[PDB]
Amino acid sequence: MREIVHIQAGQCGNQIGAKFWEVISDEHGIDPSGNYVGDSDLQLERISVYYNEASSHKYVPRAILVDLEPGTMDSVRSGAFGHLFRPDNFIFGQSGAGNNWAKGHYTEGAELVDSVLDVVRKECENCDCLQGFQLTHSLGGGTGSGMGTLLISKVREEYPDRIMNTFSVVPSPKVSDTVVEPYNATLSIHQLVENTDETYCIDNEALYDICFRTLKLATPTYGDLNHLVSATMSGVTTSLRFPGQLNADLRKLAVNMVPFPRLHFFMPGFAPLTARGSQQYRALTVPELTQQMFDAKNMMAACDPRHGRYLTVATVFRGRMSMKEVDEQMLAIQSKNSSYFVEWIPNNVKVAVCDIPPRGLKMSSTFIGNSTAIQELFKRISEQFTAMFRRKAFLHWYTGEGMDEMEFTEAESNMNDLVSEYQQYQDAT
Amino acid sequence: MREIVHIQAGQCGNQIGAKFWEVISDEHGIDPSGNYVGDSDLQLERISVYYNEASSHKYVPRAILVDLEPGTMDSVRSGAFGHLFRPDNFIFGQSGAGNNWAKGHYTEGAELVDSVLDVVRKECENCDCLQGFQLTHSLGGGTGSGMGTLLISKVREEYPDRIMNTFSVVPSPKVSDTVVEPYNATLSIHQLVENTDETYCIDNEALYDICFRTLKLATPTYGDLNHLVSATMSGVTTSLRFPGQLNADLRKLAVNMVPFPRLHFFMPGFAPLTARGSQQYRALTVPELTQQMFDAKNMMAACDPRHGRYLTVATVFRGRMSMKEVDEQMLAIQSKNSSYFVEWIPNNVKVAVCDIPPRGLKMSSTFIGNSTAIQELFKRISEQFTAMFRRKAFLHWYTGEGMDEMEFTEAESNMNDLVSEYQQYQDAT
Amino acid sequence: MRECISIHVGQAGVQIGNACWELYCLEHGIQPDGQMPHHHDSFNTFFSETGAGKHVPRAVFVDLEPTVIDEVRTGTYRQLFHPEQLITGKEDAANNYARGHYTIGKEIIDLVLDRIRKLADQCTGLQGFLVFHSFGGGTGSGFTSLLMERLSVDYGKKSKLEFSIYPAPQVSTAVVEPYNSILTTHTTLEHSDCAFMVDNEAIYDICRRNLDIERPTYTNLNRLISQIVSSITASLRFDGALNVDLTEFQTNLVPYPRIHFPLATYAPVISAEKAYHEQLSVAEITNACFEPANQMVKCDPRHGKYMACCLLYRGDVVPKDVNAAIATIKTKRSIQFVDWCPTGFKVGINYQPPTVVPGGDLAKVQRAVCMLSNTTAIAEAWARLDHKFDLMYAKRAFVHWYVGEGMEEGEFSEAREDMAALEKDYEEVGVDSVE
Amino acid sequence: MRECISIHVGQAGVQIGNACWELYCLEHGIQPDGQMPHHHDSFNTFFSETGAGKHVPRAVFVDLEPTVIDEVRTGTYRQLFHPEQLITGKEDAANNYARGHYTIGKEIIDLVLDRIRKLADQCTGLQGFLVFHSFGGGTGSGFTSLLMERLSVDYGKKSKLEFSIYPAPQVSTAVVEPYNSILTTHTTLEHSDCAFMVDNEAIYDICRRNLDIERPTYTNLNRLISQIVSSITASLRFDGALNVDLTEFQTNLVPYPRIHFPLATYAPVISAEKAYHEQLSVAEITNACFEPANQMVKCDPRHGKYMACCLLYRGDVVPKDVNAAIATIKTKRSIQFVDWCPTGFKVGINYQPPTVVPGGDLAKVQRAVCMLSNTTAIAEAWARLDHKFDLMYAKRAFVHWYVGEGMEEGEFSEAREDMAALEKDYEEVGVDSVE
Ligand SMILES: Nc1nc2c(ncn2[C@@H]2O[C@H](COP(=O)(O)OP(=O)(O)OP(=O)(O)O)[C@@H](O)[C@H]2O)c(=O)[nH]1
Ligand SMILES: Nc1nc2c(ncn2[C@@H]2O[C@H](COP(=O)(O)OP(=O)(O)OP(=O)(O)O)[C@@H](O)[C@H]2O)c(=O)[nH]1
Ligand SMILES: Nc1nc2c(ncn2[C@@H]2O[C@H](COP(=O)(O)OP(=O)(O)O)[C@@H](O)[C@H]2O)c(=O)[nH]1
Ligand SMILES: Nc1nc2c(ncn2[C@@H]2O[C@H](COP(=O)(O)OP(=O)(O)O)[C@@H](O)[C@H]2O)c(=O)[nH]1
Ligand SMILES: [Mg+2]
Ligand SMILES: [Mg+2]
Repeated sequence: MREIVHIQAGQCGNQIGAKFWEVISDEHGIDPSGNYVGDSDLQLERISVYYNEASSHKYVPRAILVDLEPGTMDSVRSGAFGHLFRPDNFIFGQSGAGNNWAKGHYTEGAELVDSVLDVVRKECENCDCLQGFQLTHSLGGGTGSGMGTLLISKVREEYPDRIMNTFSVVPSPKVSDTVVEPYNATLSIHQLVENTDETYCIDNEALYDICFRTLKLATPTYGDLNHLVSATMSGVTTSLRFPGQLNADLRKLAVNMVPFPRLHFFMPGFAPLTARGSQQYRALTVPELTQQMFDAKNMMAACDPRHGRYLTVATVFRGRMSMKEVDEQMLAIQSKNSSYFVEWIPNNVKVAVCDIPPRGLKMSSTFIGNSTAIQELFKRISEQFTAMFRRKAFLHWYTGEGMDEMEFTEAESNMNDLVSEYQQYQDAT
Repeated sequence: MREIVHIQAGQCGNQIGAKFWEVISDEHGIDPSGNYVGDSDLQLERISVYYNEASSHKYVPRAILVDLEPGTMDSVRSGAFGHLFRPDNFIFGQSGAGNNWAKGHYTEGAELVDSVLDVVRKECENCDCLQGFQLTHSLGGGTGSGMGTLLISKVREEYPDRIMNTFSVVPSPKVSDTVVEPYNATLSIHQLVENTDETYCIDNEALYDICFRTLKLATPTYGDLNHLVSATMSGVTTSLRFPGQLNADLRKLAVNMVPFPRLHFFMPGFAPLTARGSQQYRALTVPELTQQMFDAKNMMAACDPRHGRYLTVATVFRGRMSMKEVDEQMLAIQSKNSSYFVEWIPNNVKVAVCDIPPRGLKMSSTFIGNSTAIQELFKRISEQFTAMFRRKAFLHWYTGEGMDEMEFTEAESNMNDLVSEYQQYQDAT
Repeated sequence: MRECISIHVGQAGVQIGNACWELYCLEHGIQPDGQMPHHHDSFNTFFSETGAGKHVPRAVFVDLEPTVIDEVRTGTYRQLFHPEQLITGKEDAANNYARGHYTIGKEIIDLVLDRIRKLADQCTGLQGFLVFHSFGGGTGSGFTSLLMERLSVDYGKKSKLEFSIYPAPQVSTAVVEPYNSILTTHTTLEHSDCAFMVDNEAIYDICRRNLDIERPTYTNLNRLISQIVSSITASLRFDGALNVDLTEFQTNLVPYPRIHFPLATYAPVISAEKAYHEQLSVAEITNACFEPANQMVKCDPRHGKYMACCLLYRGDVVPKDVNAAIATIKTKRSIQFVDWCPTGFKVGINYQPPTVVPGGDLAKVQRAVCMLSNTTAIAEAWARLDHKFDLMYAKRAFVHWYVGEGMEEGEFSEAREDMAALEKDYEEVGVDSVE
Repeated sequence: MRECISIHVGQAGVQIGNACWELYCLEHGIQPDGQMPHHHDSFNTFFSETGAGKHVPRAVFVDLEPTVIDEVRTGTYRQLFHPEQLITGKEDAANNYARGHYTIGKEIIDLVLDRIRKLADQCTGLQGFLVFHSFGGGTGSGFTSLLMERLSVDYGKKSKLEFSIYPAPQVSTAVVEPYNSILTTHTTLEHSDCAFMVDNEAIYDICRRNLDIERPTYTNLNRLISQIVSSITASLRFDGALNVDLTEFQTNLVPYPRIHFPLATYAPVISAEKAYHEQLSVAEITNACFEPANQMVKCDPRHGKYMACCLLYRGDVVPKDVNAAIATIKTKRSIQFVDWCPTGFKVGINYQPPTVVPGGDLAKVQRAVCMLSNTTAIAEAWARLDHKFDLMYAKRAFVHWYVGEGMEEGEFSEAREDMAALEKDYEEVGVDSVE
């Protein structure tokens, strides 16, 4: 019940999804062939929320992998944990978006979106009581951004009741992996604030810094970062994929973390994060995790929370623990950081507790903070956009697909409206 | 309870600390891996005052090792009893203070002090009921002196209630291991008389003489001297790390030995000190230790007490003994040396008694004398300073970091004020 | 022959019920499968029986998220429950009162009422209802408001007892607790016969300080509340020197129709290692019950006035000692009843000692006393909620979920007005009379 | 049925209590775990009893440094004490009166008073209090002053006996003894019913000279003082030919409200090897008690006047011999009472012989006598303290700790004035009357 459907757009989306399904299968004890070899019945008590039991007692992910080029698709397909996806789900195009959002949302995407929606509809009808959708994508690449926004708009048209999650890799503040990413980012944010229930802003820069500083890895391959983000998502869903002393679902998180329709952007965080040697030299206590999850150096969004206020906060633990301990820790952390919280929201911490650790560990924790600091991000992007739009650089590439200047004008206006609202609620009284 | 945090600044500080933790672990029966293999429950009844119980039943020192160069840090880390420190505590810089105090307190130290304070704060929050801090450093080297003074000022800002101990290696009267040590010594003394609860003046010259004459060692390596000082510190803390017929703590010693805020400089001493062969040829009686601890040839500060008066005296014994014996010995020693004590402080001996010997022995003793003789030391230094400041030698090295002449003027004025006060109380009536 | 069904709504309700039915099965020597290897019938009031030696509870487990109910179905108490009693929804209200009262619960409420009516008609001397529900969760508040309205419509004058979980002043696991709490209180204020205030914060404090367990699990709090409820119904379920029914509870502890919010307290609560070194005097345990630190709601009773008290004793108890202890309590100054109620006590005595659950945390005691006390300090607690509500309403935060899920803003204004009126009535009672 | 609680403050108090309760358990044949395999009830006055054969002491162990209390919890007398009686602080006052009376003790005093009130209300014929505390230590002086003030506020007219440890004239383990002693005396002077002066220096001398133990441990002095206190309370705890209560002690030994500082003395004290070669005549042991070398305060009694004496005998004692010995004592010249008190004796006789602790140092004797004597020589001792205080105040030494920890200089001046006034009153009593 509460079946969840997974969508993966863009190269980053597909890679993250591959690592994610690896992690999920490892949690549920699922062989690479797709059949179960696990040991605990609770694995299969809710295997149906993410998997479908194909006949002859096999399991397939309920995912939909989308692309405009066969490269990364085939790369995943050849790799292990690839031969379990149902092959009909691999929808891909040939032209390639060329890292352009206009192609990914007007010209190229408009031709595959129909087949994608058909597969979506088939999967929806297969499910018993649909819970919602989770989209894994970037915001810079043309395919991910454009096609994901298109699919989100279409789905929200076809499902104004279900829940929607997006795991977008926001561009880093310092570096810029592409050149035209401000345009795609602005348009994608426009569509997201239009029709998304919640958005999980994530930066590669913060992941780099976490892997280097905290985990003491000077050689972080993209597999590691995707490994971390997938662990985060799995921790998000484990509250319903497994029993718990205080269970939660996606709907509860949306209710608790979104006081206003537009202000649904969240910075995540994970704990504990220990090196290979520096692990046994620390006590794995709930206060330790709690204090770990509250600092700049462990936020997966490159923005110091101290610059703003924590509008809302959610926290999902795992494994056996004592509830009173968690309550006391949350109380202390809310007391000591009094200046860092919204005044008119008392007791702004949502708590969920699971019974299963994510394997290997005794107790883990996931943090989902909706703060006012993230506005800086948008501010930054907005400024850049204006610059690149004042000289109308690269404007012809997007113009040639039917888009016009007024599109960018409206998107920038909308972004500045959102920034104004965020600042307004930051200094509310 | 009463958890104590250890700070080690400078090369001397780090070496002394390494020997110290070796001694402490030997007392508590702690394997080099950091796990307990001891035999007496009393070892672990108060293991928490100096150690933290990391998960999987291990123990880590509650120390913070600080430096501006990786050399001695790495040397210790490679050595045995190094693999038990929690690696995150090893804070070190790259520039190196260059044996300059200005670098160690204005330019170079100002960049690491923040991270050091962060680790300090984390450890403080880990502790249940903090007792106080002990700083292990020198006064000649730039790093030790400067950074220790900086940290002391910062901590006293953040903790105007806790207790503070400093184990400073004062420059020897005759030899001078460096050239510019008068400047660093003067500035360090300035900051110490500003914001230190108690300071344990120690000289390498006196340790040389004790090792040579008393212990009959013509080949004293620095390991031996560090072992002696570490034994002294361990004897200081054993009064609370173990039960006792008349227990004492750091706070009691501070109360008893510091009649006036500035006059908190103490010369320590230890007993018994016997050669390897000349040990069995002497009776280990409380009167013997008592008479041993009162003479010039067993003071760890190079100053004959007969030149001044014993303002106050503290004495901490160990092992099983008879209290009446100690009382009679203290009475006799105070009677026979009537000219050597302050008139207006009757019965100026504080006594503490432990139940555990420092291992290997039946009964030991530690002496902490606050006398007026030590003023000579300062006098000496002051004179030297004036000389080196009259010609303004080396003045440019300290000037180039922002320091000015008025700094030295004020520090020397303060030192002479302290000397005047010490002499005034010496000949009080 | 005096039956009383049990209703468990929401996750808190179901877990509390798990603990309570474990305790009951232990009380009457009943296996998890309904078999059994001073007692009267006794268990008939809460257990129905079939032809064989198999007994089933008179309980209803309703929830909108199948997780916890599935755990029950897989729990060691699997064979116990009649499978039809385990009503499971599909999507939980997700801490949203509107969903739990207008959208989702509205579509299974009829089946729930059907099972209720079946179990009622199968019984003969039905005393009343026992509702076990939290206050913040969407299912709890919403479904409970709906259920109370339906029951009051159907079963007009029968006992309806509630066990809410008052949200703690500082430990709030949810974020929208004030909204759901205000709505559910404004609704239930006109249907509930008698509530029973309990909070998790106070239970944490009690578990740490008295039982000397620093790190408690929800199971422990559930055990405590189960002990309380067992003490409440022991009079019905056992022979005592002075028995008492739920009708007597509602009559005695409710002076005014709106003010029916008594808080709970229990004693003795000491560790088994500390079981010795104290003889557990009846006056001693009475004083323990009256101590502000042993109460199960974070409200200083010295800030209010005990409008009514109900002390229920079980075990080796003798009436004269109870009388003496109560007189001594009345002598003390800091316990100032309302002037217009000079008789501030109803007493109940039972012969059956409380039973300690093996694998539990408490110690086998020969005597026990549960105090249900309706005081005036509770008013202050409402104020706190009031405050929070205003805040979350001064910025219209989170409103859109409730609006779009079948509710109007004027309803929120009306609920605030009703809570303010209740606080006003509490103050009005708090005053003293002239002449 | 005549209860009297025990209160142990500070390290000295706790160790003395260890010895005293060892002695009591030996007296009544009580195991360390409270079990037991002329006697009346007897032990009821100091032991309370639960349902089982387990008895607990009516004692309170309070300290600010958990070391010694933890040793007690680990001591062989672990099962004895009710765990709530072992109140432990976190940071000791560290020989600082200000900390022990304003900063630290102020924050556990309420819990201590709570436990005191619990134990008081559980008892019926409470005679009074027994305080065991040193004089120099910060916890002792500070917490004791606070406790006496609180008790006098709460329990107005009940017996309050104290056992201070008078700091020796020459053996001073601390350095700041005069400050704490002056402060605690200036405070307690208006609350304490009756103190009991004892010093370690005199006990050292007695142990060396009489018991012929050259190297004594604190355990030995504790055994001696425990024997004294057991002799003090044997009248309550046993049947005697002429019994006496603590009220009689305070009435007889306190002529003037301020002058209530009697010093202790005990006999016989001889080694077991020296147990023979002396028949221990009652007159002989009386003379032993009156010898200046057997007193437990380093003050030559021939320098003062015995304002009152109280001799308590236990064992095979016959009243006529006591009368004869007392008459002979009155005949002697060097014992010159005040002219205005011609009756300088109260006597107490008990049948229970003193019990020697196995593993002890004393010898089993058939008779024993404890003398509590209020004399005038004690005044001189105050002078010594006075002197020292002035010195440590003439230079304002050590003042900053006390100032910065919640005290003012005028308070020190006031304490000095009060001590001077007490010495003046002692001199005024020392004079003889005209007409
Ligand atoms: N005392 C106690 N309270 C519990 C326990 N388990 C859950 N709760 C309460 O349950 C609340 C969590 O929300 P719930 O009321 O359970 O919500 P729900 O019952 O799952 O219904 P929905 O809100 O629709 O999901 C917390 O505020 C707790 O107070 C328990 O074991 N003991
Ligand atoms: N007669 C006797 N006196 C003791 C014994 N143990 C400690 N003392 C007294 O205790 C004094 C030491 O200071 P304390 O009064 O114990 O201080 P404390 O009780 O630890 O309280 P703080 O000062 O706050 O640490 C000494 O002067 C001794 O006279 C004992 O075993 N027998
Ligand atoms: N965190 C993370 N980000 C990735 C990974 N691979 C690609 N990206 C991001 O994805 C963006 C490229 O988008 P892409 O999907 O390749 O282009 P598209 O085909 O137009 O959608 C870059 O900004 C990368 O930062 C990955 O493995 N991990
Ligand atoms: N007693 C003792 N003193 C030492 C030891 N090592 C270094 N020192 C002293 O430390 C001083 C050097 O300071 P150092 O820490 O090396 O320089 P810094 O890096 O600027 O702090 C010298 O005066 C030495 O006398 C040691 O092992 N024992
Ligand atoms: Mg629910
Ligand atoms: Mg003490």
